[PDB]
Amino acid sequence: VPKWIQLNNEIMIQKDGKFQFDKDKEAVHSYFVDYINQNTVFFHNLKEKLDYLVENQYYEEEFLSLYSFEDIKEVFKTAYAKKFRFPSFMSAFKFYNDYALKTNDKKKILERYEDRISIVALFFANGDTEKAKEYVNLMINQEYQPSTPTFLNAGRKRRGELVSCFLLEVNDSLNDISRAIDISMQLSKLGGGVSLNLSKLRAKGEAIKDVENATKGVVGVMKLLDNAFRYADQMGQRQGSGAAYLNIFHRDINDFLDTKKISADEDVRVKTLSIGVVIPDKFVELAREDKAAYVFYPHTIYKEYGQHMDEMDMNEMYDKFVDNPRVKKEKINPRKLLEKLAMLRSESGYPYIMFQDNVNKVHANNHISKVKFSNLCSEVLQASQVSSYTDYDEEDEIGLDISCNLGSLNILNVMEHKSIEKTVKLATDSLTHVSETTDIRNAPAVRRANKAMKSIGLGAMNLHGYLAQNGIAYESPEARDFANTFFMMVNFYSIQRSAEIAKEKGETFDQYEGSTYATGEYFDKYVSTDFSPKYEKIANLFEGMHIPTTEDWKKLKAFVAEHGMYHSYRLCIAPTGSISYVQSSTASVMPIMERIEERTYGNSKTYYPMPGLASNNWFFYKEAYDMDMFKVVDMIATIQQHIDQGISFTLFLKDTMTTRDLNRIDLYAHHRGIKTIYYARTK
Amino acid sequence: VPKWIQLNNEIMIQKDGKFQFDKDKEAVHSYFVDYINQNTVFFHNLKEKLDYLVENQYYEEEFLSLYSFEDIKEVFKTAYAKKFRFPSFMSAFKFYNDYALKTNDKKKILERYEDRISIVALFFANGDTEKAKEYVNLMINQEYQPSTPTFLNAGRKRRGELVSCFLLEVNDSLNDISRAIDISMQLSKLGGGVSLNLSKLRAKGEAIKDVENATKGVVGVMKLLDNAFRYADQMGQRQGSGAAYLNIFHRDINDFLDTKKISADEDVRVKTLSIGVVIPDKFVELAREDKAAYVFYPHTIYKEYGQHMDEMDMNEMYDKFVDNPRVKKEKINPRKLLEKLAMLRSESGYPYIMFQDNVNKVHANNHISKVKFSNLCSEVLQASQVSSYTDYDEEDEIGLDISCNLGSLNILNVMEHKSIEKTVKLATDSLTHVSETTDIRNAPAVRRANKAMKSIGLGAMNLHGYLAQNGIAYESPEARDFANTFFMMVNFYSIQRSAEIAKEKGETFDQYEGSTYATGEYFDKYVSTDFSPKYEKIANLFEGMHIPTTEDWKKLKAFVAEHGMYHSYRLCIAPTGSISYVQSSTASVMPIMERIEERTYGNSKTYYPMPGLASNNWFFYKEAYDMDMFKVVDMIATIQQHIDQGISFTLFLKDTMTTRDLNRIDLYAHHRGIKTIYYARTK
Amino acid sequence: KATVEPLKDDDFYF
Amino acid sequence: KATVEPLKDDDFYF
Ligand SMILES: Nc1ncnc2c1ncn2[C@@H]1O[C@H](COP(=O)(O)OP(=O)(O)OP(=O)(O)O)[C@@H](O)[C@H]1O
Ligand SMILES: Nc1ncnc2c1ncn2[C@@H]1O[C@H](COP(=O)(O)OP(=O)(O)OP(=O)(O)O)[C@@H](O)[C@H]1O
Ligand SMILES: Cc1cn([C@H]2C[C@H](O)[C@@H](COP(=O)(O)OP(=O)(O)OP(=O)(O)O)O2)c(=O)[nH]c1=O
Ligand SMILES: Cc1cn([C@H]2C[C@H](O)[C@@H](COP(=O)(O)OP(=O)(O)OP(=O)(O)O)O2)c(=O)[nH]c1=O
Ligand SMILES: Nc1nc2c(ncn2[C@H]2C[C@H](O)[C@@H](COP(=O)(O)OP(=O)(O)O)O2)c(=O)[nH]1
Ligand SMILES: Nc1nc2c(ncn2[C@H]2C[C@H](O)[C@@H](COP(=O)(O)OP(=O)(O)O)O2)c(=O)[nH]1
Ligand SMILES: [Mg+2]
Ligand SMILES: [Mg+2]
Repeated sequence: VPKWIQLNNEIMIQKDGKFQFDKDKEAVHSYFVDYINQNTVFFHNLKEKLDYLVENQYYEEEFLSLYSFEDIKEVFKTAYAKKFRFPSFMSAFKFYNDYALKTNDKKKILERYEDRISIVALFFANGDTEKAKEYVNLMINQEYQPSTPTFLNAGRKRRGELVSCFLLEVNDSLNDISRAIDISMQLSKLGGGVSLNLSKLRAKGEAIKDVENATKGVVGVMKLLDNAFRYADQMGQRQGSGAAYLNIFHRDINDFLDTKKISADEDVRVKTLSIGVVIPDKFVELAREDKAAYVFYPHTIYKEYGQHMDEMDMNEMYDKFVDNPRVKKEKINPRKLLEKLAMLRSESGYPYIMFQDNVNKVHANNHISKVKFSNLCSEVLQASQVSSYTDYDEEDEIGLDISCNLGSLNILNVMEHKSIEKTVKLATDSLTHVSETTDIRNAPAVRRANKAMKSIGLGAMNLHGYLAQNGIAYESPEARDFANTFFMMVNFYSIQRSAEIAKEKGETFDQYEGSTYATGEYFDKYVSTDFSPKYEKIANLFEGMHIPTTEDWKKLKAFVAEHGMYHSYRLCIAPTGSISYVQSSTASVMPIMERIEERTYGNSKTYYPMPGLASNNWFFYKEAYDMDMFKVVDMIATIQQHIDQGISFTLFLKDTMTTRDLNRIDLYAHHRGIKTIYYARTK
Repeated sequence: VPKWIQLNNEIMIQKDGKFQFDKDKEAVHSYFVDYINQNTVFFHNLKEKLDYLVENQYYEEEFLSLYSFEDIKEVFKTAYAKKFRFPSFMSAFKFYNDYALKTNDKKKILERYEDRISIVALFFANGDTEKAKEYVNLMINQEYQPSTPTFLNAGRKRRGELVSCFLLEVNDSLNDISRAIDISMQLSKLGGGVSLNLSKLRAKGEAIKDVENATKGVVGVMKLLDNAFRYADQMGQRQGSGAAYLNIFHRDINDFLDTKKISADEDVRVKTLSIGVVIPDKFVELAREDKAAYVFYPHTIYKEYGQHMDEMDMNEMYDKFVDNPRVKKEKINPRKLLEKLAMLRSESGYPYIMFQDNVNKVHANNHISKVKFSNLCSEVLQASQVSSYTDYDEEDEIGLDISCNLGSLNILNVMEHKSIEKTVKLATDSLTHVSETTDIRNAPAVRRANKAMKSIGLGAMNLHGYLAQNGIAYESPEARDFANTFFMMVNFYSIQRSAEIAKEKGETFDQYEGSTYATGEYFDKYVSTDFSPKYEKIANLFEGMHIPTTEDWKKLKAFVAEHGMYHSYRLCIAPTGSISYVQSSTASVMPIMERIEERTYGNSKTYYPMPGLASNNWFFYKEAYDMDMFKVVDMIATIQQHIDQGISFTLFLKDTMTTRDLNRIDLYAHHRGIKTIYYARTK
Repeated sequence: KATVEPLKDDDFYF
Repeated sequence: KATVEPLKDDDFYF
């Protein structure tokens, strides 16, 4: 047995009635001095290391050529001056197993944490030495963490894309379905997760050029996409991951949900394709009144009105669709559909739930389009325009397919350094650079929307870690007060950085003038309501850091109106799965699942205590399953009001609660303004 | 029970020790008088019928506008002047159930046999009244039958494509694989069977741009294509049919064959994708000498030589592949692979066997490309060039994808009319017209090859019917003598008509100058060997008809050298599945499976004696299973020497025959020059 | 499977 | 599955 995992297993050996948490420091120390320093390739000087990495196709020469080697040396000194030490064995293990650069035979280790951070910083700065040093300070302090694609591939030659979330709109045509399959395989080949909207596709039993009952529905396209994602699996190390989204008023909604039932046949069930359901407020209202709802055939609506069903307002056109004789509709029970959704989430965790009117009542770019679906992680909520892929000889009408670059602030380290403003602005700059350097040459709509919208996603993690290490319960009102103030400040500084970038570059995102930022309606609650902490305990947490007031928000609103905004979307809180270990942080803003996390890697068993877990804060690290999901919904809704995109909201359910409890949680989330619900995890 | 169904069922009731074959005339008469004349929409004049058909979106006004109504009336007069009578109930039933035009609700009948033939002839002539009358005489005499797509769809507004066989080359790239899936779905949407060459795709466990062992091989593409064909199910009317071809020296050949095993896993098995194996002479030579053979990874060969493995001659390059250390290969037993092929064909009828060197040793367009694979019916053998479908922004390199137009001579009716020359030339003209009027907007390589090659397929049928009705056994040497003479005449007159069309239009097919027609090497066996019948009985069958001699072939060779050749390919003998009933003919050049055909339509069972079956010729209608497959191979090889493309050669096997017997039949077919083997049908 | 309990009218108000 | 029988040579010669 390895010495470091033997030391790491001494955490669970209870001495004097307490877990031996200090063993993990010894575990990581042994891990380093027995595996990492031995397996690390060491060079005489940094020049030899950089030459070796560039020559043997490990790095990219173009980005390293913008700095003189003295500047690169200064950046590397800045990284190593911090003398960063991983606080736990899991942090270092995850870094050196997932993100650290290794030789071509996966034998030795080329990059340390400082080397990877310096390379990512030099990639971000794009020739600026001082900016590279600022990025080095930001990441070595672990105040900001670039997403797994960016952190893993920044500055590497044989790399995937820096963006891994893509959202595709599929038009109701065979040419568009073929193009969707092709683009899904191309983006899965790049390593990205692809989400597809299947609402515009006509339902099963619709006509294809005046021959009736000809269309196979969205389930045939679902099978096509599932096999396309199985094919594009990247060696199978990380198999192709796709998501399909359907509006709840689509006629194929029941067949769409039946693809996830355990008793589904092999000719229907999809395995590699996640599913999400978009629920307008009309459906919730119909279920609330116990009235008879109707699902509609999309092609009939398109023929009658000239627009797709999901491109229309259901809360204003549902009655017109029902009364229209030329529209084909099927009678359903909305409460039965809700119960089926709850049962499916209990048994499989699917579908993702998107509350469409919750997304679009605060959506800043409804003039471009309404948000019709989310991503595979169920947190990207941006306007999309469907493309019109025509025959081979004809030109294609390219729409807007969503993609944003992810990045997480570490709430604990940002709050410790009292650097919300600087971290948010530097992270915004880095995400802007990642957006500018991303060029997808096989997804035309993704390319066009990346160039036009310039959308970024700046998330946060370690919310529960910060609260538990500060003696604040996750469900407590003080926690929600802190989240309100913190994320209002993050929104303020992200908007300020976006406006400053627009002023410097002299350009805004496409169709900015129709957005709520341009009209000033976005800033109404910020110029009217003060978001300063209401509790003295929380107010001391922000001591030494300026909290923008209503006057500051009015000044920012004037600044945005006079200079514009560079990013259509700025903030989205992703799950942040594996980078949370490296940053020694709790995953996303969701509460922790286990206080001490037990994992098996190969034939070795190792345990990961939550960051900062001890006996003085053992009960503040309350597990997500033991807490009220209503209070978690309250917390996420408090955070969501400052996030322009969505939050990957996982529901943590006990075995005792029924499907009615899950439905109640979903309805309370819809009532409280939750935009999306990610997973129904059951213990 | 219908009266005609009862009358047709009285055939099996044996009266005086003989079947009541005359009951089928009563059966068809009752069928007509009781159902067809009742359900046939009648109009006061032909003008009213034509106006109703064009204005109700049944016909195309474009082709009918090319004639004055007087010309159309005279064409219809010519069709009805013959007073054509269906000899059997099954002929009329098949026509009025598959090809006759029905109302939009499929309740009444708009088109009689004469109406359908007149419309097809008017579409063929393209404005010529005398040509339309000639086509009417050719088809109402049932000397020439246009293929099911052409006969069914010609002159129809809501029609599918007139071509139903397509052959696509798939390049070793994700872009090309996605484009192949798209084109397969587009062509299956049109109702055409699609054949895909998978030999260029790199095998399983190959490197994808420095990531070794990352390719799923040809089986992942097979699953993608199977789901693509299942989705593109011809508007839910007829199941989507596709074929995949792999070279026997491809590394994935065993995985390719395992997709058809009865015990195949659901993640390997393909349901709607037929498979064909391409076998060069090198494999047969290795199996003959029992030397252990090698299957090669195609991408290693492409990297080493810059050419695809299937683009190179295996006979000369096999030793270089084996001796090359940079070419990856695995040892196989060629005899074990042959036994596996025979076992698979016994179990499921798959794969099709294409003898690569048998095709290419007589191929007239080897300069353009070698024939690498066949169609879904295993008779189309044409040169193909793979397309290089690049990224979306880049320009694609369009190659040549095979698609030929099918037509069948009725050997009995052509022979009784002594009109081999006239029928062959008119059929060539009609197939040329179908080729010119075909434009496919979503298969650029298919469209380019249709425009450039101008290839047609003129088949034959009713060989066994003609022989049995003339007192000639199918396995007899006299039958092979007749086939030799008849198909030599067919080839002569098809070449003459093609050269005449080239002279009239002043243009040949693309890259004709490199063909064996241009160099005269094609005509060597025709200017050196006499193909007149060697039997007095057979020579009497051609009385009143000039059989081309050696001097006639020399004159044709000079004419082709002077004026060129319009069609790269002219003759291919398709199975002719359903049009054989309408023509009262035996299917293709194959012998009859059963003397009397027992089939069930709806809840009523039907009986179909073979055309011309009686007491005198009962034993000349020997069933195919009772026949010696070696003699059938001899017959098909006699025909194959005059057919430039292949022949759909079905093996009719008994249950008692072994795997060794099927292998012996395949090896004798290879020895005798058989190009393709279609099906292994076991009784 | 998780126990299926029907939704009440009062479940839609908070 | 009719009956598997190996090729015993002389089946490649005619
Ligand atoms: N927890 C850790 N995180 C990161 N690197 C570590 C860690 N523990 C050891 N190392 C690596 O091993 C080297 C030697 O570790 P060691 O415990 O001897 O530290 P030191 O810098 O020599 O002394 P000290 O930490 O006692 O001041 C470090 O320089 C570092 O590269
Ligand atoms: N075997 C058949 N094939 C085609 N049409 C048929 C057939 N039998 C009957 N019909 C149709 O039914 C009609 C009635 O023919 P029937 O044998 O009852 O007497 P008919 O009017 O004297 O025939 P005909 O017009 O053929 O000389 C025919 O004109 C023809 O349109
Ligand atoms: C992308 C991808 C390709 N393949 C197969 C299909 C292709 O024939 C082959 C790679 O084709 P390509 O997609 O063209 O590979 P590449 O251009 O990225 O790199 P290279 O050409 O140097 O190999 O691998 C898979 O099996 N799975 C996959 O996910
Ligand atoms: C061709 C085809 C289409 N479809 C469905 C999927 C598409 O969303 C939908 C549109 O097909 P289209 O490609 O648009 O067919 P079309 O344009 O000829 O028909 P229309 O005039 O009505 O637009 O039909 C099938 O389900 N199976 C098929 O084989
Ligand atoms: N020598 C050396 N330095 C490395 C390597 N990887 C990262 N570095 C960092 C450590 C220092 O902060 C910086 C400069 O190291 P160096 O080139 O040895 O310079 P110096 O120690 O002579 O000033 O580069 C490496 O492999 N070798
Ligand atoms: N009357 C009529 N003729 C039809 C119909 N379908 C096909 N025909 C053929 C029969 C004749 O050969 C041709 C002309 O028929 P017509 O218009 O009645 O001609 P005429 O005999 O009055 O000069 O059209 C049909 O529905 N009605
Ligand atoms: Mg369409
Ligand atoms: Mg390639």
